[PDB]
Amino acid sequence: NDALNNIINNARDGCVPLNIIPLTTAAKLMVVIPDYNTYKNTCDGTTFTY
Amino acid sequence: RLYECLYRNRDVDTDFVNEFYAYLRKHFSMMILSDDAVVCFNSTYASQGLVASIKNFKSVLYYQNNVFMSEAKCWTETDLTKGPHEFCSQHTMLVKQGDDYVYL
Amino acid sequence: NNELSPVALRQMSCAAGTTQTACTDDNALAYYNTTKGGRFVLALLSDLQDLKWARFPKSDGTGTIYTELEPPCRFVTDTPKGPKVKYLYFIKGLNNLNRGMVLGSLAATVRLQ
Amino acid sequence: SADAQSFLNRVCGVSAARLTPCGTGTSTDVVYRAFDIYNDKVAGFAKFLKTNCCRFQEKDEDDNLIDSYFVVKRHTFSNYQHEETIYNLLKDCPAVAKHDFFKFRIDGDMVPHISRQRLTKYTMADLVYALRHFDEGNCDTLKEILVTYNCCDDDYFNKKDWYDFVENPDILRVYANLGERVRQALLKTVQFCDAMRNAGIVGVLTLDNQDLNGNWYDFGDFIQTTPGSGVPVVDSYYSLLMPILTLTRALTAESHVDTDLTKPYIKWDLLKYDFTEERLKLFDRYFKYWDQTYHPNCVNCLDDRCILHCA
Ligand SMILES: Nc1nc2c(ncn2[C@@H]2O[C@H](COP(=O)(O)OP(=O)(O)NP(=O)(O)O)[C@@H](O)[C@H]2O)c(=O)[nH]1
Ligand SMILES: *P(=O)(O)OC[C@H]1O[C@@](C#N)(c2ccc3c(N)ncnn23)[C@H](O)[C@@H]1O
Ligand SMILES: [Mg+2]
Ligand SMILES: [Zn+2]
Repeated sequence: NDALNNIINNARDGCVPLNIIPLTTAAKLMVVIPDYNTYKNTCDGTTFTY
Repeated sequence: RLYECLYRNRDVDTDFVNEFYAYLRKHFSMMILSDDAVVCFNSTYASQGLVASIKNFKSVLYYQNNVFMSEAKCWTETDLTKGPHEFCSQHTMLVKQGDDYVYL
Repeated sequence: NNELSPVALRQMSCAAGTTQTACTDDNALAYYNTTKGGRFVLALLSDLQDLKWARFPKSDGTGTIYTELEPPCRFVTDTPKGPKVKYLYFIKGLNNLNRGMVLGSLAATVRLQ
Repeated sequence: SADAQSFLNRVCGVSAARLTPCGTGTSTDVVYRAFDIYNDKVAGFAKFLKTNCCRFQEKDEDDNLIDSYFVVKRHTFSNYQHEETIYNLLKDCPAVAKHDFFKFRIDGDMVPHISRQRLTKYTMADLVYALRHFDEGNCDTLKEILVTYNCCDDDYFNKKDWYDFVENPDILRVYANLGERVRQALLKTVQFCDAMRNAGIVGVLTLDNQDLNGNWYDFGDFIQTTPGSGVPVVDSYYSLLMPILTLTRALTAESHVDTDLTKPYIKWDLLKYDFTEERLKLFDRYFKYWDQTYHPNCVNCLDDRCILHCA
């Protein structure tokens, strides 16, 4: 995609950590919730920020 | 010499390593499988604090392993004619086989 | 009690130099301590101002040890000679404990003001 | 009240003076404490018996007893002059406790005393010994230290298994309340080493000569060089204390904006991975006089002993 090239060209020497590629370029998110109390504090509503 | 080989000497001293190794092999004998162990040790030395006891293992594990070792999962045996209380899930028995006595 | 040098050390004669070949003649007062094999000298002191190479042959007689020295340190002491404007040099890489013992015994029984 | 009360009035000097004899009259006070010893007879890091001081505790207002003590030594006459010389050489550092030299008549002789002001009940050696030789049936010193500095309260030691790491992993939160004390102790140690180097003092640093506020005392094994050439020896201090820096999480304040715990966290660049300069800055700030070479990247080490050291 172009998000990938955008973050890669902002790196000074070409290298980036691998842990920040799905964190900044992924299009889809999956959340796994154990109980309702955790549901209220993480993704209540129809839009949330993470 | 052990103090000054830890905190004053900067390189390895081979003679003292040999000496300490001989001391350990004589007063502290070990049989090791992959995290199982049996030790035969000098009782008089251990009551004066010259070789390791069960409390020293507790302290070392506390500050170097981040676990608490309960003394209800350790054992001790003061009679040698019945072997280790446990090793690799086996108990020991001294039986008569033929003309002599063996451990099974 | 936690102390620097309980028991002391010694010194035999020594030579030194500045360049690769200034290793000319007996030019220092190099202290030493005994190791099981090969004896390691600690501190270089004499009326030397800028000297880098402090030298002595191999126990075999084959080689000859090479040493680079630090930047100098000031001191003036007392003797029937009077104020001896000297410079004592520590070999490269001498750790703090060895300098401690050297300075200890020196300033202890060798004068200084 | 002219030999127990005259002594008590001379000990106060010119400071605040609401003291109380933590003992009996002008005889000493014996206690069981941990020391780091090395002479030509004995060596080790063990618990011994102290026998040559008389301690007075300071009162607050409302006559409440606080954690501030006056420890009045007593010894020979050559040690007295030697210690006074070295103290006057070092007296301007903020990391040095305040000393007071005076003479007093005990029965028919004038005995010389040295007073140390506003010390703490325990040293750093006591904390390190308590955590490195832990026994759950005999741990009164650890509990007293934990309660005094407001990590927990005396009811925390009733929910037994309180010390276990796997059951009750909340004990990590209690241990991490001691971290800023340890960081302040480290900073003061570096200050003291700088003062020693400048004045021309030589001596080895041990954990039983620092109290839990960070101040230093006891210059009885120190010698003099020319100024600019002093040598502090710090090889058993740092390495004996090393296991306690990760248990108490001392360096936590370095994740905050100004090394200030009342401020937000530092926001880092997301594509940053090097951090080699930061490691060198940290090493210089906390271990300035550790005299073995440190490689932030272990691909530049000399053998596997070096790899262990730097990792
Ligand atoms: N901080 C502190 N330590 C105390 C107190 N009472 C006893 N101690 C113990 O006594 C020690 C003080 O001993 P001291 O006579 O001052 O000499 P030293 O600490 O052994 N150093 P030196 O090597 O010069 O003799 C401390 O290290 C500590 O173990 C107290 O009120 N505060
Ligand atoms: P040092 O720091 O001056 O004294 C610490 C503490 O240790 C002693 C106790 N008692 C002690 C035990 C054994 C020795 C020896 N062999 N030499 C000197 N000191 N000790 C001291 O009494 C002192 O209180
Ligand atoms: Mg003393
Ligand atoms: Zn290295």
